[PDB]
Amino acid sequence: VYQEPTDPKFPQQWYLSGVTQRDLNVKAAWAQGYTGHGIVVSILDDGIEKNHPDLAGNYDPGASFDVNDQDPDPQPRYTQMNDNRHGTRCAGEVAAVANNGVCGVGVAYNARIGGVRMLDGEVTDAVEARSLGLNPNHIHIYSASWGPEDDGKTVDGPARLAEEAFFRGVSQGRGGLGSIFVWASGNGGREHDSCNCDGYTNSIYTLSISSATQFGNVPWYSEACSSTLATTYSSGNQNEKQIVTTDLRQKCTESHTGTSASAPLAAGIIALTLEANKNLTWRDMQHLVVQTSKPAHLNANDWATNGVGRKVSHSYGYGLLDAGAMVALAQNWTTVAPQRKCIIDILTEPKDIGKRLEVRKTVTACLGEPNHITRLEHAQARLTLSYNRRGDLAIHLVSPMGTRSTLLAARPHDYSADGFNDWAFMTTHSWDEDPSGEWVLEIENTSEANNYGTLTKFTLVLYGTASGSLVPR
Amino acid sequence: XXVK
Ligand SMILES: [Ca+2]
Ligand SMILES: [Ca+2]
Ligand SMILES: [Ca+2]
Ligand SMILES: [Cl-]
Ligand code: NA
Ligand code: NA
Ligand code: NA
Repeated sequence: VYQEPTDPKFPQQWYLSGVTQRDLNVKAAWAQGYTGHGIVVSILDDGIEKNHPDLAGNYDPGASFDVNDQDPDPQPRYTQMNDNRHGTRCAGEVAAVANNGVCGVGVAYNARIGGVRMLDGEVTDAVEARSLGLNPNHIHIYSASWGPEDDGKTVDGPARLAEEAFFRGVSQGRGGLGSIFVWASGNGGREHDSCNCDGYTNSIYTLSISSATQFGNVPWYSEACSSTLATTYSSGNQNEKQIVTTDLRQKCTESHTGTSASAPLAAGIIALTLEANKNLTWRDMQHLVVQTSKPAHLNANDWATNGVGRKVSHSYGYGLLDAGAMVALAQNWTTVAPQRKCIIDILTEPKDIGKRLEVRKTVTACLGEPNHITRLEHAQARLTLSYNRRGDLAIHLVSPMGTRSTLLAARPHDYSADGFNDWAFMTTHSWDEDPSGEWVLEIENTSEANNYGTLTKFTLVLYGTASGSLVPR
Repeated sequence: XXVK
């Protein structure tokens, strides 16, 4: 009979378990025997207090490095403001020790936990690359609660070394099964930011994770976009509870908040899932998340049913992670077929955008060829366009099965005249659909201004397989 | 940039 943790703050970890059903169903995974034994997670952030009384028992120097100062020791830099507390907070969400009379517990409270000190300094492309590519045959899961500025006007993603680190990680990492990269979708909600304008979250190689408040609402900081895959609980208003974790100076906090807290909880759940099946590939893990995540009682005004019967939202992806369902489904999971990529260059000539542009194209999705896709995973609309005020654009992509993905909502602060230079807007919302047939791209001016520009390239990139589908939900 |  499984005994739940006795830690003093565990009763305050409302998001891990409860009679109420407003939780990530983590205790159900624990009771199946999965607590993270043997799995290694690294927090890429401002350091990790490796001697914290609730982290020391799980700390893994092999999962750690200090890229900012070029040494092995990721100990945070102590300051009066406690600026460098952030990574320690994230770490405790994943792997705080259980049943030791201290604070609460991590989701994967028997996993090994490290940290890469890489934000406390100038974060160059090389710094990111060295962090994402750290010990990729030892570290299983990387968690990143950082990214490009959420001012609602930035378009920015991995530069060359960091993109190379993503491809190397998913290709050769974890014994060729692929590094698991978990990303926080962002805090730009107040600025009306779009997490599709963030190349890290918009990458197919990252599981981009959004947030729900305790009462099931879209938090003030949440960014909506089509690249988000799923959700975990985090903070909300001041009547709603927050996240309990290890804090700097060997303390315990009950007020960890924001997008920063959602990715580590997902990384913990993924750690339990990897314990249940160590043979899972980086793509396997995304399939599990899609199939098992739960929309129920998450409030949003944009829930839509996609072509295979799954509910999907731009605020939440496929919904809240469900640890018990993840670990259960992982155990007899059949590895997915190798990933195919079908490149479709859509345009025969540039197109003036004006007030509204619609581009319709019927595709065969590489019919007759080895990269024929009948079972979509990610899809990208790689767009090259000029426009005089970028943030007045709204961009939608409709799949042959009728699923309307918002690739870009209006960004009122985005005054840029730089347009988009082969920006690979990504959607997860047509996962498992057949991508053969008519695709529709809509670009519109959401303002009354007389804006002007031209779409010069539209590449539809489809990823997926040609086998193994489930009967739609 | 890169913000926490
Ligand atoms: Ca150091
Ligand atoms: Ca503890
Ligand atoms: Ca953002
Ligand atoms: Cl590719
Ligand atoms: Na591989
Ligand atoms: Na992603
Ligand atoms: Na079709």
